[PDB]
Amino acid sequence: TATYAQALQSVPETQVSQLDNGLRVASEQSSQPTCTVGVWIDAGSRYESEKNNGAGYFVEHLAFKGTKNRPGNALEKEVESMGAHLNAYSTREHTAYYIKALSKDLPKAVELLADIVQNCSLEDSQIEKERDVILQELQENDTSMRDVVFNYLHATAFQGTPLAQSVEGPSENVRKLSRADLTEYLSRHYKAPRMVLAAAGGLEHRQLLDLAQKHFSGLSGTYDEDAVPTLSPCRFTGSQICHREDGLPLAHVAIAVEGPGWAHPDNVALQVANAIIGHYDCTYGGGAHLSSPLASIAATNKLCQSFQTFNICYADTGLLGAHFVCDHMSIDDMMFVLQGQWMRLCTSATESEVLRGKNLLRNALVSHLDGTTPVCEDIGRSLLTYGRRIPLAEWESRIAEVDARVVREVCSKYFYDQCPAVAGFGPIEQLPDYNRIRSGMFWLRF
Amino acid sequence: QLARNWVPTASLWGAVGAVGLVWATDWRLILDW
Amino acid sequence: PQDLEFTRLPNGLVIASLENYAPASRIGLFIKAGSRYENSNNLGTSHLLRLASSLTTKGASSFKITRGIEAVGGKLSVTSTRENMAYTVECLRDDVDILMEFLLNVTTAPEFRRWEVAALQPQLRIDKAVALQNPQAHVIENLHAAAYRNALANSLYCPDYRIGKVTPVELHDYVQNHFTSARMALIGLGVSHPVLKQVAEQFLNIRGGLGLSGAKAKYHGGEIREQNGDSLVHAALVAESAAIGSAEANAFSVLQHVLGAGPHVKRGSNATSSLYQAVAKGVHQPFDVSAFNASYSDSGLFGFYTISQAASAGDVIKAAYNQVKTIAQGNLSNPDVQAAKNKLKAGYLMSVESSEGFLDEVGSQALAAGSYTPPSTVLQQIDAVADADVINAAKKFVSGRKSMAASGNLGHTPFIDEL
Amino acid sequence: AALQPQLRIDKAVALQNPQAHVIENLHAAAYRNALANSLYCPDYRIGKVTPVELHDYVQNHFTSARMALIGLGVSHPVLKQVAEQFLNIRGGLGLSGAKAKYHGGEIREQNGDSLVHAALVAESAAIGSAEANAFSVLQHVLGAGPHVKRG
Amino acid sequence: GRPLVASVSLNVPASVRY
Amino acid sequence: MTNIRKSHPLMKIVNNAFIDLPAPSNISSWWNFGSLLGICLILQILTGLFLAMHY
Amino acid sequence: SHTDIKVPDFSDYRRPEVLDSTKSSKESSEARKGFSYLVTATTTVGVAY
Repeated sequence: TATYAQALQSVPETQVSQLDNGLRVASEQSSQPTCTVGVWIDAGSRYESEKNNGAGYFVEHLAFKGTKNRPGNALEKEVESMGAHLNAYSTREHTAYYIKALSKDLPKAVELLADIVQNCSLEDSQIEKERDVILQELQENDTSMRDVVFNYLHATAFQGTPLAQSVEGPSENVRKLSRADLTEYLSRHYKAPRMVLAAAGGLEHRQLLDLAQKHFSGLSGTYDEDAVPTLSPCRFTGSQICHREDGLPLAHVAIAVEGPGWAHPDNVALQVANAIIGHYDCTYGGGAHLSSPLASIAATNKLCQSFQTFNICYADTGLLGAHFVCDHMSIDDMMFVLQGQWMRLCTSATESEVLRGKNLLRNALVSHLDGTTPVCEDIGRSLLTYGRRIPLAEWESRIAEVDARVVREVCSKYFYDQCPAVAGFGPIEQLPDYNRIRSGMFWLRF
Repeated sequence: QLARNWVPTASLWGAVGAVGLVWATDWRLILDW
Repeated sequence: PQDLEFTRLPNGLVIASLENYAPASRIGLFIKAGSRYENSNNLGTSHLLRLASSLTTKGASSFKITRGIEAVGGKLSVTSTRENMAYTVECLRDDVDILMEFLLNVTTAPEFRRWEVAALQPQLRIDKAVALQNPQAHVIENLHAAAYRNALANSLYCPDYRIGKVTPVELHDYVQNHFTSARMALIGLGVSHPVLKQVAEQFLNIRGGLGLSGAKAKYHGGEIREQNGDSLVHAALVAESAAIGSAEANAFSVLQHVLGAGPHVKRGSNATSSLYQAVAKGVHQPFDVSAFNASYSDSGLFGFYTISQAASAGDVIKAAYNQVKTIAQGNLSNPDVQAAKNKLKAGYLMSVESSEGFLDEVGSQALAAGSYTPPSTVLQQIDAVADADVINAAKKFVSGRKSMAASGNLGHTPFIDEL
Repeated sequence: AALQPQLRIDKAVALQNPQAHVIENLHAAAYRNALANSLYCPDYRIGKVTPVELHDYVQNHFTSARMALIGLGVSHPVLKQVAEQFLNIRGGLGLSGAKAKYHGGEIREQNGDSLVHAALVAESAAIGSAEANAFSVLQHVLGAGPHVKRG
Repeated sequence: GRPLVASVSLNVPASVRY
Repeated sequence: MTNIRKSHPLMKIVNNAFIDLPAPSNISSWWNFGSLLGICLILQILTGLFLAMHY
Repeated sequence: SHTDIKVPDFSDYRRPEVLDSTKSSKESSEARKGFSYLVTATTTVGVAY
């Protein structure tokens, strides 16, 4: 049946296989007519040099412009021949190439896919075309303020690290960019073991690996070096950044402090504190009777339009903080509230509200787990993160670990009397000076 | 609701007052050095 | 685990159930009442009603309710369209009973407290606004008016003089008017039938009354052009399509994938769509065209929604429209259709494979049929489409009264008389 | 800049009269281009207008061919004097490309009045014609302005 | 094209889609 | 203004004649006197009092 | 465009402990801050006397 305890038990398990040249293989059988076929690569901007900045990004567009065996636009005209959707995306710490398809024609898919991973048509016809679009887009990118401030946010904390830099990279490089340097980074980090493969669907494991087998047993896809594994712990900057522009109607805010990396015990312990403190938006039907003190007040006096809290844990790093939007005269009061919640947690919190947080995260956890692609998608990062580990039922056990002291003792570390980072975007001016925020981190006991 | 925390904190502030209070007047006592 | 179990009642309300193994345990509740069922003085009610969700039941104070769902960790949802409003809720495998019980009290036990009703007056706009970020949003709503007279022409949103207009009572009737145990349909997912089967008949047997179907929407075309400040004019051309649940509805559903391009590849301008290609060839730099097909119970509409720049729109329309002619003239590619069939079948299954989406797909059949059809049968029926069908299907869109909606800077904007 | 606020308050008071709002819509329904042009500012057009845009339309549509001056109580020669003096400028003139292209249709706005207002029009003829007179006669057939109070 | 579309109100999130 | 402890007696809202009273950035130690003046005076009152006590 | 911005160097006014780009700033951070406060507190003892 479906019973929460038993519900953990029966799931198609994590599968793993390993080829010779460093490629990883893995899978799970969902008993489904379709399969998400995907690839995840850990080559980051944090690898990328100061010219390489944004190049892989530029590269990202290029694959589908045609390839070696398949010149321009011969690539998709086979893809849509099947009617299988196709998509690709990248990130500072990862890049994911993937396919969503019926399990039938997969024998082409990966073979189609494997071609793309390395064999590529590098043709300055597409280059200039794509060189333009990005430049076109580079300027357009000022239209969504959300992404904008985060760029400021990193650069203010991580200044002096490749992690602190634009994903698309600065503009002039894109013009200056030449496809040989790509071929470098093409050659550099697209080797295995850097490469990782997974999939989920009616596929099981074997019948994946056999038809994994030889390209990309393989086409090398190698293992040599690129030194090893070139990375560094990044510096964390108590600081502030402000772009003051008063014309605009509203002013975003972001505030955060650094935290533990991907792999780390406490990462889960802090999953709940956010869920507990929750979030608010203009548009809810929750009104003023919600349990979240923020969603209660921020709806009550509409001290903000909306806000949400984020977590981002890098390899070695993690990011805890919120993002809110409030009236140009309403900024202060959002804050003096927001320091209330974090601070009061670190001392006076209570096991009751723990539970309501506890349940939610269980739900959200179980929730996201439906669907081919997301299932498929966990593996790739997880592999690049914790390896094969999909400790599904364990996560539950992990949930049972968290305690009142725990959360307090955890937050005591990462909040009480620290140096926060401050990002801002106009019409900021109301926003108090740092020296307030700083004194405002540690209570005086009030 | 049985507030658990703040019990030790108050334990300081009380000792914060009393000592300094004794410190204000400073009368008959035991240890010198 | 166990496959689709759907059960007629004496009330005729289908209680459909499956058994899952998953700890996610959800339930959903469908109702026939859409915007078409609002009257001239009843306007926006459902749209307002759709914000009646969180309010004070007759079974409990809304406070207790709201603090109830969170501390449990469950989640509530509400959804409507021009036709079928749907009340969705979900929580952990274990606790559904507490939550499930409240699903009733809302739909079972209404209370409209004149004070509690007032605070929701401010709310509509801020909701109503954010939907109109998307220009296409505003464009669509206008369209149903142009092509109809009465029913589907009804907005999903509140015309603004209608704002202060709505009393608790007006709601209160439409509550019980359009509610009945004949129309109500309940769907379980992760929960066993008998538990589902139990309480279903218990509370949910009420009347009777009113499904009132007097809305045939009477397709009546025309065109509407709003003068606006956008640089990218938006427009669409529609000759009425057929009713839902028909090979024609499939034929157009096939006919779309002919021209109709959703991107199957990121950023890729879809070449297999001749429409964009046959356009983009003779045409100049940015623009977009996609084909619009939608059907409701009694009927639906087929069209294509264009986005272009100031001068281009007509030729953007015309060529594409002229390109439509090409198809209507006896142009055919069986493999393309075949590929399109492959697209559709996949696109269908890729659509359906999603449970929550399929959760709708369950009751979307129910209020329509009340039975279940394996997608296989669909996939079979997908095959059943003849080409001359899709041939003459497009011919219809050419062969019949057509309608336009246009908004933006209109200086160069042609009418349908230019067409 | 100070005249930007002003338009609406003006523009509003004209729409007290429902018939007012009704008429303006009508020219659109019956035409396409010219007469369809409002006598009032569509509201996104508000912040739109620069001094220059004005400044051209000033001199674009001004000419001593189009300009016409009428005296009433004053002798011609005084009138006759200064007229030629200042008012001789260009030229440029008169932009007649608007034929208004009668193109019918119908428009229905959904509103909150108890008294619905509507009109039916088949195009009449040009000004300055016996037909224009014929309708000007044809109106007084049916057309009733009250010649007697309340009657 | 579209389904056509939908609307959403509910509680914890909020949105509109097509 | 939600739960601000500076509202409750309104007197504390008169207090924000100080703590949020803004000031330009560059200010010379030339400006420190207005402060001192009042402070020089406070002491006066007190001492000028206790005098009288034996005076 | 907007992203053309960058952070110029403040290393000058800094002190060497976290000055490195590759270091966990937390290492000194404990000892780092306490210097600032040790001043602050000791200032007070005098005032009190």
